[PDB]
Amino acid sequence: KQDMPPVGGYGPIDYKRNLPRRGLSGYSMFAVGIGALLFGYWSMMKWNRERRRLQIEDFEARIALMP
Amino acid sequence: VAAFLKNVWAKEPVLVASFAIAGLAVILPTLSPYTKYSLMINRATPYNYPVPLRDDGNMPDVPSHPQDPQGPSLEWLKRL
Repeated sequence: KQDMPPVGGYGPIDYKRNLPRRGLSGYSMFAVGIGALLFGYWSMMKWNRERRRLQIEDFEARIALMP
Repeated sequence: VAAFLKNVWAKEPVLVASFAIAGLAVILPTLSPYTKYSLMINRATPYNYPVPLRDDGNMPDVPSHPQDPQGPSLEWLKRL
């Protein structure tokens, strides 16, 4: 008279299938990308242009000597 | 033809991204006035040495003192 099945206490667990979490898609991407990339080239032309100014100063000390 | 730019971008968006960067690259140097400053910066970077000239009649400009108001306008870069 000592046998298994309980009178109660059950679930069940699902048979389902779901993890579609979105996700920042669909014109949200391709907009943060271009907005990041244009910040890069804007951070250029303030350094590459400025280094060309110091470049001419480096040639300047050459030319003020050599006679 | 207006569907062809949307019914090949559902099949192969690989070369479409190439032509989009191939285009809008040849077009822009004919557009912005930032170019020809790219040739203006690149012209007044002295590599060699400035040899002087001689007075003979003229005397056009630019006497023996360099810091006089004598030469052309390349001093807009320090203000830039």
